Amino acid sequence: GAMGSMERASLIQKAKLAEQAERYEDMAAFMKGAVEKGEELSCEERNLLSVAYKNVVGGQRAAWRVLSSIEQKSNEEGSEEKGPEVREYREKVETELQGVCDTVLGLLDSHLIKEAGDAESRVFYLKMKGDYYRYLAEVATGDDKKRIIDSARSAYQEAMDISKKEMPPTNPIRLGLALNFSVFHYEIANSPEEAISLAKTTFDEAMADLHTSEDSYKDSTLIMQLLRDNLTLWT
Amino acid sequence: AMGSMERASLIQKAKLAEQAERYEDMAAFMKGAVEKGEELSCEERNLLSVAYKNVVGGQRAAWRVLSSIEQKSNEGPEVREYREKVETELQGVCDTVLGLLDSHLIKEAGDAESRVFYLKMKGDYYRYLAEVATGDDKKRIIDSARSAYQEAMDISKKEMPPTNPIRLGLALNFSVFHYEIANSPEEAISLAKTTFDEAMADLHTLSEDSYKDSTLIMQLLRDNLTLWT
Amino acid sequence: DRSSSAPNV
Amino acid sequence: DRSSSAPNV
Ligand SMILES: *CC(=O)NCC1CCN(S(=O)(=O)c2ccc(I)cc2)CC1
Ligand SMILES: *CC(=O)NCC1CCN(S(=O)(=O)c2ccc(I)cc2)CC1
Ligand SMILES: [Cl-]
Ligand SMILES: [Cl-]
Ligand SMILES: [Mg+2]
Ligand SMILES: [Mg+2]
Ligand SMILES: [Mg+2]
Ligand SMILES: [Mg+2]
Ligand SMILES: [Mg+2]
Ligand SMILES: [Mg+2]
Ligand SMILES: [Mg+2]
Repeated sequence: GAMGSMERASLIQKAKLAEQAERYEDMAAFMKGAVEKGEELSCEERNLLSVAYKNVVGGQRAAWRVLSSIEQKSNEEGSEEKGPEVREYREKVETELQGVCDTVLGLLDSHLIKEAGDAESRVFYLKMKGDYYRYLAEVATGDDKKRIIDSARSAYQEAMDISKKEMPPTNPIRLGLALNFSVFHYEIANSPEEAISLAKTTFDEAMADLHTSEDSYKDSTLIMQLLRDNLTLWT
Repeated sequence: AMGSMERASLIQKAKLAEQAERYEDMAAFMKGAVEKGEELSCEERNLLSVAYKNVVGGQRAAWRVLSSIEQKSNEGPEVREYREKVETELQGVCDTVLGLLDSHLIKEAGDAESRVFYLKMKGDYYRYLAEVATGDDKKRIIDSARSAYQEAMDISKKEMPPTNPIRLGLALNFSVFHYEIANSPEEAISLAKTTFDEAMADLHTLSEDSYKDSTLIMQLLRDNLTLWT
Repeated sequence: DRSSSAPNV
Repeated sequence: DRSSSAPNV
């Protein structure tokens, strides 16, 4: 409810409880409140913020996809009598999804991106901005779609530029960014050539430095496997 | 604005929400459909039941996690406060379901199958309230669950065959009530064993459309009996 | 283990 | 399949 007066440490503790309870909407709200306390986030805290909102929007995206498929199948069949209910319900889910994306983008703009000290956290938040514009782009139509795509591209490119200057090629944040930007190219921007070349370069450059911390090894190698899987799917 | 949608459109949207795994929406649609004032079909009762059981199921699982953490901690105020918040939301949903059963669904008329189904559901949602209740209110809640289940049992024994899936599901849940809520393991085991045996004795008369469901409930009776003995 | 009640059909 | 993006760690 009224989180402005709540102890920041209490909001983080409650976000962790909500995570254990698989209450991701609550978790997200707690982390929004924590962000709004106005301090920078730690690593753990970025992870909580990310997990919470990705679970919420993940659910909405999955539901949207089901409904869109039913809508399209219905319309294609073209029966004089079916279609209005699924359209309206798809629009309801879509509106809710857009609302969550707008919340995340608002927090990034109002609190997180400007206030980040270090390059690593700046890249993480710019990546997140790219991702939530990408989720808006999945459901956008027409001219709004073009603007949204441009916004995603701009955020990702800025992140990429920083990451190449400031972070090693095996850094999990740099890897996750490159993976997601390649997905943007393929799925959103209809640029398969760019997707494939970014994914291949990312994979190869990470492999070349793989011999250098065990603390990041599991995360980095998991992203490299997803790059490989995408490359197999795309070729 | 559920009330501004036609009944057929509310049912259609409940089915869509089911496909999308959006159970809160599904429940809201089914509540609107109930409020149109027509009886529900079997299919439609199943939609209502699935929707609300999924919602409260999530709440119950979350409550159990938080309650466990709370109890381990006791062995700051945050876990109590958050457990209380989840608990209040769970009670809200149970109250919504119980309100609909009372205001719209439970009636003196209609076939025995639907009467027993709704009385069973009343017992279930009082049982979910009992899981979280502490104090004097707990005794009242337990009595309400018992009364609902017993009335359902009495109807089912007079009016329905022993292998009917609604009769079976009711007996299974009433046995769970005895074991987990009412501190009555002897009655739980006796009810489950009698239910199982009487159902198996008449299984050869059960229609094929009920076979899968009835056999699943009989398996759960067997598994509970193994757990309890 | 918790007792099992009737599942969603 | 859809492409895979970065998961929850
Ligand atoms: C130290 C830190 O800043 N926090 C952990 C982050 C959350 C998730 N990101 S990510 O979205 O870039 C990502 C990379 C790799 C994997 I496996 C999952 C997510 C990384 C930093
Ligand atoms: C014809 C009918 O009234 N509808 C289907 C019902 C919904 C669920 N109930 S139940 O809760 O008693 C139940 C029985 C068996 C199983 I497997 C699951 C639930 C049955 C009737
Ligand atoms: Cl709708
Ligand atoms: Cl709380
Ligand atoms: Mg302080
Ligand atoms: Mg037709
Ligand atoms: Mg729209
Ligand atoms: Mg550096
Ligand atoms: Mg009407
Ligand atoms: Mg309470
Ligand atoms: Mg009378």
